[PDB]
Amino acid sequence: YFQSMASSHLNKGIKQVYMSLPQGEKVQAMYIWIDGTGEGLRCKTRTLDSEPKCVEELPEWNFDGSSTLQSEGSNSDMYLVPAAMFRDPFRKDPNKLVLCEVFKYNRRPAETNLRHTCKRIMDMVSNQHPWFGMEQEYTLMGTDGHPFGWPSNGFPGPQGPYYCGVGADRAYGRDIVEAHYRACLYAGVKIAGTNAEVMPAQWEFQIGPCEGISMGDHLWVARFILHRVCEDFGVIATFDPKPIPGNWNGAGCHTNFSTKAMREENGLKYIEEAIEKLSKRHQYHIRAYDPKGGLDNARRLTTSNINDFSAGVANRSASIRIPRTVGQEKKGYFEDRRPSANCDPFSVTEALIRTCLLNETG
Amino acid sequence: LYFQSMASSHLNKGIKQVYMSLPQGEKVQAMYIWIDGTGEGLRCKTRTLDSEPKCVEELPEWNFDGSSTLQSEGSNSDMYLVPAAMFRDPFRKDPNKLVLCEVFKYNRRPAETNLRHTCKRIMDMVSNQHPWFGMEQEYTLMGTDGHPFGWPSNGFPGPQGPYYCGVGADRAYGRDIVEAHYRACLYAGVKIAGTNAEVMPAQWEFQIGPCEGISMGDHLWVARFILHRVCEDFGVIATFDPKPIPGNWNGAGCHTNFSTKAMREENGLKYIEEAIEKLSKRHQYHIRAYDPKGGLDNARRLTGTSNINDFSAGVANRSASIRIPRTVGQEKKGYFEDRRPSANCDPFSVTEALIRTCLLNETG
Amino acid sequence: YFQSMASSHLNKGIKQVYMSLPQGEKVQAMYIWIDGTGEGLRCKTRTLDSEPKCVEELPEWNFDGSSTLQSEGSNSDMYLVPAAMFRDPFRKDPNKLVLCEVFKYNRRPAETNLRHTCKRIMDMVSNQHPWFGMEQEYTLMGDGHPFGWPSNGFPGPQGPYYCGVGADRAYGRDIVEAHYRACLYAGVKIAGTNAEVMPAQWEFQIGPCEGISMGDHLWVARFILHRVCEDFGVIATFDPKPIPGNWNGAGCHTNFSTKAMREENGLKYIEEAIEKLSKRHQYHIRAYDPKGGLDNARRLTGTSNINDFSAGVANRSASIRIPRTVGQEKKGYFEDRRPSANCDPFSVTEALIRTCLLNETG
Amino acid sequence: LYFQSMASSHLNKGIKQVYMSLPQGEKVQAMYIWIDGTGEGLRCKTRTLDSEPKCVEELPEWNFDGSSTLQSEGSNSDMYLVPAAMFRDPFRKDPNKLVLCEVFKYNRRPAETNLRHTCKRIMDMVSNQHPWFGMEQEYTLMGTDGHPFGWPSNGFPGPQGPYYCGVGADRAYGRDIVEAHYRACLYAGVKIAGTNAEVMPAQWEFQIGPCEGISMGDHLWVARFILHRVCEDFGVIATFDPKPIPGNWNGAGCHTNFSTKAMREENGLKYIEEAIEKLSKRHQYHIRAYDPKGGLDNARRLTGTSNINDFSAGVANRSASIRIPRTVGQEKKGYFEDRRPSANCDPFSVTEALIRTCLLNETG
Amino acid sequence: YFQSMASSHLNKGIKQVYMSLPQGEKVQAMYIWIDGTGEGLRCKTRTLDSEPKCVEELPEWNFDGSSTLQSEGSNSDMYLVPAAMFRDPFRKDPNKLVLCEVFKYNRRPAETNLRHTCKRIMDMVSNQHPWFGMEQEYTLMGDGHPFGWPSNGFPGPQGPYYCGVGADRAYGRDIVEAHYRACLYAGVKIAGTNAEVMPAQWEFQIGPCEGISMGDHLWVARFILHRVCEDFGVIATFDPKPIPGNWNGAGCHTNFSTKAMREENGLKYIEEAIEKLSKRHQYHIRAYDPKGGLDNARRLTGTSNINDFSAGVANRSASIRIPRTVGQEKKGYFEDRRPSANCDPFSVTEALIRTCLLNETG
Ligand SMILES: Nc1ncnc2c1ncn2[C@@H]1O[C@H](COP(=O)(O)OP(=O)(O)O)[C@@H](O)[C@H]1O
Ligand SMILES: Nc1ncnc2c1ncn2[C@@H]1O[C@H](COP(=O)(O)OP(=O)(O)O)[C@@H](O)[C@H]1O
Ligand SMILES: Nc1ncnc2c1ncn2[C@@H]1O[C@H](COP(=O)(O)OP(=O)(O)O)[C@@H](O)[C@H]1O
Ligand SMILES: Nc1ncnc2c1ncn2[C@@H]1O[C@H](COP(=O)(O)OP(=O)(O)O)[C@@H](O)[C@H]1O
Ligand SMILES: Nc1ncnc2c1ncn2[C@@H]1O[C@H](COP(=O)(O)OP(=O)(O)O)[C@@H](O)[C@H]1O
Ligand SMILES: [Cl-]
Ligand SMILES: [Cl-]
Ligand SMILES: [Cl-]
Ligand SMILES: [Cl-]
Ligand SMILES: [Cl-]
Ligand SMILES: [Mn+2]
Ligand SMILES: [Mn+2]
Ligand SMILES: [Mn+2]
Ligand SMILES: [Mn+2]
Ligand SMILES: [Mn+2]
Ligand SMILES: [Mn+2]
Ligand SMILES: [Mn+2]
Ligand SMILES: [Mn+2]
Ligand SMILES: [Mn+2]
Ligand SMILES: [Mn+2]
Ligand SMILES: [Mn+2]
Ligand SMILES: [Mn+2]
Ligand SMILES: [Mn+2]
Ligand SMILES: [Mn+2]
Ligand SMILES: [Mn+2]
Ligand SMILES: [Mn+2]
Ligand SMILES: [Mn+2]
Ligand SMILES: [Mn+2]
Ligand SMILES: [Mn+2]
Ligand SMILES: [Mn+2]
Repeated sequence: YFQSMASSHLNKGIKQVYMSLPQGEKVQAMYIWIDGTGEGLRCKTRTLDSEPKCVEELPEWNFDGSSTLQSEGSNSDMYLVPAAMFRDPFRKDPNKLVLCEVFKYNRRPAETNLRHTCKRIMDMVSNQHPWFGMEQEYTLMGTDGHPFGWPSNGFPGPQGPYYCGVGADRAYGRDIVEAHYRACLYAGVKIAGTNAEVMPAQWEFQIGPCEGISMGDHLWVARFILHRVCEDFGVIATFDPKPIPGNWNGAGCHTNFSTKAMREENGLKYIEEAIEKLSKRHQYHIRAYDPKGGLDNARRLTTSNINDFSAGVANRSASIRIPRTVGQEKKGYFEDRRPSANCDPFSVTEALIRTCLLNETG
Repeated sequence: LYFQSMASSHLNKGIKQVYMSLPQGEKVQAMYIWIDGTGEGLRCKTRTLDSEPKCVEELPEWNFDGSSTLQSEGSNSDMYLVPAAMFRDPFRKDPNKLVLCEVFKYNRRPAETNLRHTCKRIMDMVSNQHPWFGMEQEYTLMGTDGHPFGWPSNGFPGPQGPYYCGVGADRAYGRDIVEAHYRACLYAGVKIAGTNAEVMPAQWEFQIGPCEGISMGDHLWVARFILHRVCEDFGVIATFDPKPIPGNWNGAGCHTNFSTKAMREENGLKYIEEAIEKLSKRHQYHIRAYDPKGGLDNARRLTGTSNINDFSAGVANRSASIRIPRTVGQEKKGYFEDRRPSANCDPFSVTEALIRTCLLNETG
Repeated sequence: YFQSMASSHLNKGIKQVYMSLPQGEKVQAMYIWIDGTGEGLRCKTRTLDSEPKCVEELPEWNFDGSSTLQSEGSNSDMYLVPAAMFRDPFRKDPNKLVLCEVFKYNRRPAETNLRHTCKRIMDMVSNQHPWFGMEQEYTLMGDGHPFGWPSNGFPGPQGPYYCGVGADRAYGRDIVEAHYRACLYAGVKIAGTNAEVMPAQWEFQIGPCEGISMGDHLWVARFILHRVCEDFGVIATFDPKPIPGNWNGAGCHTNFSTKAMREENGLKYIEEAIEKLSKRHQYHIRAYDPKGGLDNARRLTGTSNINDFSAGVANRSASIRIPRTVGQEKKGYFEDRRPSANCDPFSVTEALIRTCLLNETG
Repeated sequence: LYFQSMASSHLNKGIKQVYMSLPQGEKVQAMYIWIDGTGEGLRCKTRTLDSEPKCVEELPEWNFDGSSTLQSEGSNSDMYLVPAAMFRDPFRKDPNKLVLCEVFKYNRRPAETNLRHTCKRIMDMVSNQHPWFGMEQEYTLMGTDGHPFGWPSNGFPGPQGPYYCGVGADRAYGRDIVEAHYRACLYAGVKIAGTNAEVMPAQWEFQIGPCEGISMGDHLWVARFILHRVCEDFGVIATFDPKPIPGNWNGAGCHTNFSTKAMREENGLKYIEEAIEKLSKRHQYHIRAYDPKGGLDNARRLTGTSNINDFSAGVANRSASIRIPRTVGQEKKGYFEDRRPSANCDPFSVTEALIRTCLLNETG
Repeated sequence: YFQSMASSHLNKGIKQVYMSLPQGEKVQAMYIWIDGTGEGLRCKTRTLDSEPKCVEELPEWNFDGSSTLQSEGSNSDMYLVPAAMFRDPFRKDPNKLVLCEVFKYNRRPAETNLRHTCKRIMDMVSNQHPWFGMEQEYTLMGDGHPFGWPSNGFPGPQGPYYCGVGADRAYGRDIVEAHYRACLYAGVKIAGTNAEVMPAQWEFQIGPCEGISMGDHLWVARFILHRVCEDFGVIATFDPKPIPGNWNGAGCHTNFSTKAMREENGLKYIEEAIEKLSKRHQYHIRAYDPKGGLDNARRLTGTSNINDFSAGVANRSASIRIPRTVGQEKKGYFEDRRPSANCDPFSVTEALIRTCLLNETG
């Protein structure tokens, strides 16, 4: 598969003229789901008679699973169940985005529905109020399948000046980042921040703190919003953990994590206990942390090493880093730096709970 | 060697504007800004706040990865950001903020390129004398091929003469950047005093001032950030190099105007002339404070518009190290102009040197 | 010197977003003056604490005369004294444009400050209320070939372009429309516009303006035109003969009346003024361009020929024309058709007063 | 105003070469060349002959339309062409010929721009003194937009210095024209003595000489024709304007070297110095003979590389009106150099003036 | 100074038609000399009545030294004395190329005439028959970025380009092939070629050349390279470090033997010569580029470091290398790896003789 240039050269002002027409009483709801790859998002739209006040008043829907690698033509309809509702930043109020769970012909969860089991697990431990903060790293890619703004058939200068950089020779693609940030605020996604990363054309947004199942919900809708923003601009966002081989930064999805007890005074005690637990389960977490069970991360994890578990205060080379502020106040949260940028947050967050809170072993 | 990238400037800017039009809701963006391991480069990142801060004191401390800015090691990387000065964000609009910070190491001591820490102390020592500064930031707009903006491909425009304070498609190159920057600075609350085209084509200038004490450095550094961010939108680069094009093409400085309460009062020329006398004994100390390479950058500029090895002063003399403007000479009160600072100086280093020499009576 | 392409290829939509930010309580004042060439306009901007209500509230300023061929680097400061204030059409209310007179280090007028003596002369005859109306002709230039002309060649022969309409007749009307509106917003007394005979050649009229204000309004109208052309990436030339041969030249025809010429039977005093003009032709030719005649020498071939004085009613071939309506009604004004398009209006208007009203000879 | 046309240079030149390869048979082409009503422009046309002429005397008279060259009226238009000098045609190859002609009016008197007629008579008057001339034709290669060939679009290259006798993609602009012209002139039988790059980028030079008497003008004019025809194939223009680019860019001349039998014999410097003395009394007459506008063209060049109003001479002095080359000074025999002639002079006018002043002892 | 595009877009087929015309009996001689920079080559052409059979039949000539920074306009003539003649590869038989020595108005050598003293030194040791072999490294440049490199960026890291083959490794071989053939036709003693480590970087070797002929052949080989590059519209740079950082620098390594070093057990005299070299390192660094060391200072970081002298067998990190074969066979030559690519060979070869054979000190 290749990028297609034609759409980005369409006249965008014409579109804005149409989008300015007042739409009347009817409401658009764009249903969003995960396909048979476990990585690709799909969407379509229905008109509703009036504005829903919450996710619960959205009707069930369905799609053709024989066109998403999930079912067979002769018995095709698959189920969509509203999970999380947001305001649509592409169409504006009263219009909605709806992230859904997918079920089979028999009402059984689809194989790539990882939210179903994750929600049960989060319910088991809600008394401990688990909070997550995920740092989505990504690379903008241009037309030729080469990173956005890089020289054709070539490389820019060595890494160094791009991290948190400003100027036409440092920051590539800030228009995407700015529009995504604002789109997430309007939607009601819990976007905590942004920065430029170390590889040129590589960028980052943070989603959090989100309690339990809302983590995966917010991150998946944030990813959807990014791809749709990028589409408008004609560029591609990749969550590949090592888009360019060699001495060019990979992309992760660092997962920050705390429990009520970790956040309370001297909760550093419970942080260290959780890290201890994680230290005995490194390979299980590696298999949960990218969609190919570790094969994607093997291209990135030279930052920490893929075979080795480590932990330390302010150590950006360790598997797990305790932020310096957390080490100082003796409470807060810790950072798992192992998740690949293309991980599924429902898989990552469930594994943390199972290892750290439900004391599963193996 | 780093080149610019053309791609970002060819993105559809009307698309960005439609997204920037969405009402953002109750949350507020704060972009923290700081100086990196080179002492010249600016860095930034953004967090979301619960509500609008009413003053810099309400903003939280933060941190960053110093191993990615040439400031710390990867295994012990977190470095501190402590808010110093807050402005309105002209790129995102109210309720959003820009936050210039100081940088501190893992052990809470100031980073090597944190020159505001000692400068603020010095300004506190002399606050009763109310030191005011005005700085004239000269710069050159550069294109995409490392060649000045608007210049012929692989060549030169006509000789210097018509471009200074010039008007027209064949005189003024890049006024769009200038106009946008002036308005971005007024919206932000940066104390922008004025603008002009300079003598080299594609070279411009803005003045920041009069700023009391430590606010000079603050306002200057935020003004430079704004300029980099404006040029970024347009796909051009601003260089503060003191001699971007060798030969008979104008260099770039950061002329620093200065007065105390006593120099501003009637007959304060007496105190202006005393301060200039102290400066004449410390030429070389000021040259080492007046660019990031200790004089090496200015050596390409200060040829004879003063020579780098000779100290001079005179009324209305744009060839001297120090100029007394004619109006100050006539009125027998005001300020004087140090024309020595390189365009790429750090205002914290320049302001502090002037105070140490002229007011704290240091020698050597 | 050549035009630079690049600024016209900057994204003008970006600038407009920045200019839409509310500026607050500070005010920009752009000071404008004439340089050592006597034809070049220079400008720069200062921030003010509040909005001035008339010109006399604005402060004196100064500039580097060593960068404008007016003084030496070692003693470089030159004075700017505000003379006339307008509203700024480029930055809007409350921002101002301010035409200044230039003075030397010793407070004496600069060589190219012709306003100083002109104002004194206008004051000596205030009771006769001289009004002036000036017709500024100019050509829009691209590469410096006229704007819209074939690359390395020529459009069809003159005939259809005068007051013309259509893609094949009117070259550059965008400029003309923007300029007209900018002048109305500024408070410049713009009286009308038209397309002239040479393709890419256009005209605006400033007037009727009393005494010293003619020079002020016309100089500010010229600055407005250069700045408007700048935005569009084109150049305006007031050269009297930009293209040699059988292509129209460019004048600044100067219409002139006193209170007496305007009252009933004022034609008597018009004819009396033209009679005084007939004896002083070479004096006026030397006043009527910055090279003392050598510029007009390229235009005044036949149009009147440079060394020959003539007057007639409705005669567009004469040095002086009395318009048909003025002849019919026996009152009004007459037209001096001799001034080059690059004349200084201070110089032209002073010469008319000295000859026609102060009865000077030699 | 006339511009060049780009279309002809984009035609497929390999196609032309295939046709030019056909053996042409027994018939011969003769291209007649003459000077038009401006005194500067060359014109040509071609006839077919029955066989190859062995000398210019075997070529027939011809004629043309003088109403189309600014020389005669449409109702009585035929004008005469009388062969003066024959060369081999380097554009069509042997057996084909180039024929420089004199122009004569309907009444068989010489055209107003026929300056060879009187010049030939003068040369006959002094043939016993064997006047030899060598002329240094300077010229500038111009592009397609009236701007010098290779120069940046709407701009200037780096300052003069490296381009004189220069080598490299960033020094030598247009050497293809030069190399082709040199070979075209040798094939033709034009007495080409040498070439060099000049001080302005895109400016070159060739020498024609030593030519006795009237052959100087002949060989020079045919060399210029060859140069125009070569540049035409390549799509560039050669200008003989004495100052194509105003300011600190080199002008173009046609330095005229000159000797008689007596100046060439041992101790002939004595006769060189006598001739230079006669020239010093007639500076203004020679300036009026030395460009087609009587001095007006050279006024843009001769600024001070001699001033137009002052006569000077010196050994090895490239700032003087007349230079005695060092080798001539040393050897006490040879020639001297008149550096005054404009690149656009007519060699018939220059050579004749030198003879009239130096040998026929005319005054005024 | 910038390259000019236009000449490379001229129709080169047109030129070849003209160069195919039989020239007749006259002969072109192109005289070549070194200018006031000590690095720039200058040339011009005279017609001769017949073909010279050796250099001594060619006449003296002269040039304008005021246009080459060697003399003043009012006394401008400088002498050219033919030194070495070659066949002209650009114009063919019977046409010649002629390297000259330059002299002042008073017959004394020009400041940048280093051949004069070098020849005298070579004559003092003719019986020892010094041979030299020089390895000229250079980079092909476009806009001045290296030729074939990405616009505003960088090719992949060094490794595959050395002695490389393929569109993705060898940049500019057309030049190298044409140059090699032109040198063989000329009679220049070209010994070989290769692609070097930096992409667009190449090398030719001239030698073994006895005494003064080394400087002559290498200077003529450099002129041939500049003229060949000119045809192709590219530029050759002998700068020692054209691209900063981790991109190969450029030397002119100088191999050196006397008759004694070449006979059996000559290694003894090699080692003896290197010993004399070890005491005079700074002398040679000052001889070994035109800025007396300041150019080599950009290259001699580590390659040897500028202030440190070292020698070893097969050591490409040393100042002096004794090749492996020379060590094995106990006879031959040694390599001085210190000379910058922009050295004057007259200067280098003279220094070797003075130090190693005339036993000079200080
Ligand atoms: N108590 C907490 N529990 C879980 N996550 C948290 C907590 N406090 C903050 N976070 C989240 O941690 C994340 C930190 O991301 P970031 O600022 O990129 O840190 P760094 O770059 O230092 O790793 C943010 O998403 C934030 O919302
Ligand atoms: N009393 C003062 N002390 C310090 N600075 C001052 C004082 N008065 C004015 N200034 C500042 O001096 C600067 C003058 O800059 P500019 O107008 O570029 O002057 P010039 O170009 O004539 O050197 C402005 O920033 C202004 O705010
Ligand atoms: N009484 C008057 N005194 C001076 N100028 C006048 C008077 N009445 C009109 N004018 C001016 O004369 C000018 C006429 O210009 P225009 O319409 O171009 O005339 P035309 O093209 O017929 O010569 C206008 O500027 C107008 O304001
Ligand atoms: N005895 C002579 N009489 C006339 N001309 C001569 C004589 N000897 C040489 N010449 C000519 O003088 C010209 C010298 O031109 P050139 O080499 O450009 O000299 P420079 O550039 O030093 O002025 C050549 O045309 C040459 O043929
Ligand atoms: N006896 C010798 N004396 C001087 N130079 C020699 C001798 N033998 C060979 N050479 C020269 O030494 C040079 C070796 O260059 P090259 O093949 O590039 O070597 P390397 O790449 O191994 O250093 C060639 O110019 C060759 O002619
Ligand atoms: Cl849809
Ligand atoms: Cl950010
Ligand atoms: Cl301004
Ligand atoms: Cl023909
Ligand atoms: Cl040549
Ligand atoms: Mn982060
Ligand atoms: Mn990150
Ligand atoms: Mn990182
Ligand atoms: Mn992190
Ligand atoms: Mn200033
Ligand atoms: Mn300035
Ligand atoms: Mn200045
Ligand atoms: Mn200043
Ligand atoms: Mn009119
Ligand atoms: Mn008109
Ligand atoms: Mn008209
Ligand atoms: Mn009129
Ligand atoms: Mn010459
Ligand atoms: Mn010459
Ligand atoms: Mn010359
Ligand atoms: Mn000459
Ligand atoms: Mn080698
Ligand atoms: Mn090598
Ligand atoms: Mn090597
Ligand atoms: Mn080697």
